[PDB]
Amino acid sequence: SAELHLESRGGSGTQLRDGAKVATGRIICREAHTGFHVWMNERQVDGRAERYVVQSKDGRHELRVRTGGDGWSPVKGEGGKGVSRPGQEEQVFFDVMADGNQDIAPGEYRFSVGGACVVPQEDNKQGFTPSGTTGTTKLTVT
Repeated sequence: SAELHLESRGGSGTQLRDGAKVATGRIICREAHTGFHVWMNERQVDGRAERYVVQSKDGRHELRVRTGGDGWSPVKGEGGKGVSRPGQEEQVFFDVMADGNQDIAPGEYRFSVGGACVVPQEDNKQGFTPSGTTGTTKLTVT
């Protein structure tokens, strides 16, 4: 069972404060593990999976974000990004703190979530589900 749904209470171009988030989705689990695994799908900076600067949709601006590193834990997540915080938890809605500080250049940004919650590892016996949820979240700036 999984349910990754983002929600941007604020559109965009409203002058992003150095941190002020935007999209706070939520992950849901129910299996043996110690972490929630989520992503943004917006490539990656340096190579972490936690706090990582995302780009827009018209390739001309970046929209900083914070989430997989509030207090989460860096986990081996396909596609560079992907970190987990306590997961065994039934569900944790993670907020994405836009590390702005001034104003986020006009245009549109697209952010795709995907908090699987489960992390496959070298185990004796167990099924197979290496896909994890998927979600969108675009910031319309004008």
